[PDB]
Amino acid sequence: GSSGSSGGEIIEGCRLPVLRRNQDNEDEWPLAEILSVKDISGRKLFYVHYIDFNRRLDEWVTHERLDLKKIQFPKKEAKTPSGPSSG
Repeated sequence: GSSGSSGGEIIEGCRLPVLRRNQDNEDEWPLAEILSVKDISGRKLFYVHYIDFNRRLDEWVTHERLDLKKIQFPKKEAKTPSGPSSG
């Protein structure tokens, strides 16, 4: 089963621009991929990893930075129906 939804639930793999103020201090929006989620009293935490010229960073972020409006969920398994028989 599956239906259309807007940023239903932030799962691991989701790719979205996680705000990040560089040195210059310019609200950036680099591509980041979800690694793990969390929750500390409503404060959901997500370990995103910037993907753009870099060795390795990986850092926890917040939803405010999570631009689901620019999310790019992963394409796990081919997306296709299949006449369900017997149910």
